[PDB]
Amino acid sequence: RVTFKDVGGAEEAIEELKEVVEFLKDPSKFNRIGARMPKGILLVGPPGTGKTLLARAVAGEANVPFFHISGSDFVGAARVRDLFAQAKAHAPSIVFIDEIDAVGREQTLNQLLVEMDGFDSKEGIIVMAATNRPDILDPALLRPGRFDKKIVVDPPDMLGRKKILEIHTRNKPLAEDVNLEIIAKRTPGFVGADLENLVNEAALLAAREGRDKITMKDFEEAIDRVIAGPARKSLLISPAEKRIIAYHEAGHAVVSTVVPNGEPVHRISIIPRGYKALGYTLHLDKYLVSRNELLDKLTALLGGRAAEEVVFGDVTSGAANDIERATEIARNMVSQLGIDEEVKKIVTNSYERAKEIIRKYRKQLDNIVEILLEKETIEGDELRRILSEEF
Amino acid sequence: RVTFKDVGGAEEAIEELKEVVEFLKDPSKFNRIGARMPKGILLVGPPGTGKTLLARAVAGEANVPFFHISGSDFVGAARVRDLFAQAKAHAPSIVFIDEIDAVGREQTLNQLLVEMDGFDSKEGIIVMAATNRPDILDPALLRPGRFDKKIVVDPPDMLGRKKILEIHTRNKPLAEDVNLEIIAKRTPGFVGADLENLVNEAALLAAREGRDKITMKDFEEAIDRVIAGPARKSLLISPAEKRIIAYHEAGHAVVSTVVPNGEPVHRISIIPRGYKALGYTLHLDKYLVSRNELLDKLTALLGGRAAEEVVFGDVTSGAANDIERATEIARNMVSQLGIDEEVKKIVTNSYERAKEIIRKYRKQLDNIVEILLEKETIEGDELRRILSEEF
Ligand SMILES: Nc1ncnc2c1ncn2[C@@H]1O[C@H](COP(=O)(O)OP(=O)(O)OP(=O)(O)O)[C@@H](O)[C@H]1O
Ligand SMILES: Nc1ncnc2c1ncn2[C@@H]1O[C@H](COP(=O)(O)OP(=O)(O)OP(=O)(O)O)[C@@H](O)[C@H]1O
Ligand SMILES: [Mg+2]
Ligand SMILES: [Mg+2]
Ligand SMILES: [Zn+2]
Ligand SMILES: [Zn+2]
Repeated sequence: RVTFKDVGGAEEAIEELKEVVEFLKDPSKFNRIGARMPKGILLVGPPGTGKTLLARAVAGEANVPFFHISGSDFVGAARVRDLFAQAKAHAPSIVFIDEIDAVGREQTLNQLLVEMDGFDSKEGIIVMAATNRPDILDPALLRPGRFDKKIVVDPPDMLGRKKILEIHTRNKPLAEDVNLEIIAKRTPGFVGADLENLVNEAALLAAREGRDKITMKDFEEAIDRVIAGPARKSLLISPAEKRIIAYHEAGHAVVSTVVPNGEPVHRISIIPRGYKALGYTLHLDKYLVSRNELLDKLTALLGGRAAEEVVFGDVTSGAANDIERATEIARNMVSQLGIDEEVKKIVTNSYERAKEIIRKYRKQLDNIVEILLEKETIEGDELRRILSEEF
Repeated sequence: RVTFKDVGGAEEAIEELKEVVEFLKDPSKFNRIGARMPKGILLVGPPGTGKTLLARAVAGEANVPFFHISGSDFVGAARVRDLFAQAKAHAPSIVFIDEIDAVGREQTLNQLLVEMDGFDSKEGIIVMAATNRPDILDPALLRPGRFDKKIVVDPPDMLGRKKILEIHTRNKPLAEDVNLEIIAKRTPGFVGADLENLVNEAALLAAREGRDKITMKDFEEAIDRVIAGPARKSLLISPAEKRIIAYHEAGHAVVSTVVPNGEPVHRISIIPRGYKALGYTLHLDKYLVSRNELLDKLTALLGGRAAEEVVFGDVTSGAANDIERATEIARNMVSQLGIDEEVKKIVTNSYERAKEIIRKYRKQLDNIVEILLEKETIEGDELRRILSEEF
């Protein structure tokens, strides 16, 4: 049995799931005013971030049964039928499906659609699923009444990684020289699954020497063992890669602050945070189409690529995604504001515009990167103040 | 079962459909004087405006059966045959087809044309269809005797949005501080489908806290949830976009009032209202062709584009449609009143003429925009009076 005390660095996701817990505890409070709940919820994120652990914590916060099946184990139609029959016999319950993209061969899919339409939501039943490849799902699953809510689960930041280390060392004897805050600063790019395996390695080092406490030297030796060798499990960002990433993020923020139509900036970080930054489209944005605001949007979208070329003469895979999105926007502009030759010149002009801004404001770019390399994240209150002294 | 009491902001469309209700209740009153009814009717409008709901309200006002099929589900010929056979067995009835542009692959289309020609209109049978892409329909469907009547369904205005909110809150308990008139003023650009989803969101906020009434704070928090995030459904016009739109509409009205041949102005609004304003040609205008009236028509058609350039130095997608229509008119002028070099200079001269009027009457332009930004619409009685004090 697990609850929300076993989860670290997922504050925003836990905030959206509070409504589901209230519904499962007493459905009648929703029915008496006509509030209608969704039938399916989708969790999307990279592997090892704790999507299976979040679903089990919902069923623990409310004492309800938990029926589950894995989509990688696929007689298939008969198994789906049995799963939904059990959930109906116990009114408030949860149905969970893992690796849904594997199963959604055509007889099994049809049975699931039939089962989704054939149960009553007012009884207190809800279905959950998880995946890390949301863009290959069948469009029939996402139609209204089947799977209409989505929640994003992100990799942790420095304060999130420290919380996960504390959760998994509360039953282990530690020496007095252990500083979990220093250990967190040395593992950017780790996820919760990597951090849980690191604690086991440090305990094996102590046990093999007969000691009864884990020291600070054990933790530092375990980091090197999990990132190299014939048996490696984890990747981390090196100091050289950290510098190139910092310049890419600061290039976006500098260009936005200079163009008149640019949007406000609220956060800069080394770890990706949104669904766009994670590479998802989610099968998905202004009422009015104007020439001046579309050109300022193109210039700011190329700010990361322009800082890489003026400082390093290189190009990364993130900058290649940016150049692809820009071409799509320019193509739609030509067909609405008044062919391939025209699209190519629009993108070229915006790229030249961004490089002049980077050159003219090179001093402010350097100052921001230095702060980022030591803090790893700048938030709204501090970011707003910092941007004032510069510029 | 639904009737005309479940529909808001569609007064003009409901006025045209009253004839259809009388015909279905007693066909003999039309036959005894030789009045001949159309065989098909077409509803055209943006998605979510309630075209499917209007058809079901016609079949409820008169107690007649309602046979329907969706064109996005396309054996096809056999299904069309069955649908029309059922309708004949019950004399006064309705046949409805949704997403007709999807189905109108060639065997299905031929069967529909055969069925349209093979039923007797005097029995009390009529066919209805709906679409939001009227300009890609096959020309064979629109010939006389098949689909010869069209009705336009528009997005709602401020008073229309207030009526839809009242329809969907008549079974819900509301607090005493709720003011549906203030909520309507804060959602320009919403349609009836967006407004129905907003009421469900405000009820979920109240239920998750255990309360038994919906307060004014719930409604204001629901607006922010539906316009942003990984799960967004609606778009609204922002205060910055509102100002640019107001100047475009007032530029047309000012130029018309000054040129001697300009047409009278009856209405100005922020929401589009006609079929021309919605971007439809409808496969469709004076008996006499004169030089002076054609030049005054060109100058007034460029008044919206001229106000954008003199006040903001920008250009929108609506102004690009205007410049395209102007070129077509000038091209036809050259071939009738006495080549590409000639057309280009005619359009350039008219554009220069309109900019001088905007500069010379800048004071009256500003006064009209201020009233529009607070009322959102000026009608004939008030508009006529207002235009008198100015000028
Ligand atoms: N935030 C977290 N706090 C604590 N443990 C975590 C967290 N995230 C992941 N873990 C650990 O990750 C291990 C496995 O990850 P889990 O299966 O829960 O995630 P997942 O995203 O569903 O992964 P996968 O795609 O591999 O199935 C669990 O044992 C749990 O200990
Ligand atoms: N004027 C209105 N009054 C009340 N409800 C409305 C109105 N217009 C739309 N709706 C709501 O819109 C919802 C769906 O829209 P509907 O299918 O009737 O319109 P449509 O134009 O045919 O849409 P679509 O293109 O999506 O099929 C209905 O549940 C109805 O509640
Ligand atoms: Mg797992
Ligand atoms: Mg519909
Ligand atoms: Zn980038
Ligand atoms: Zn115009």
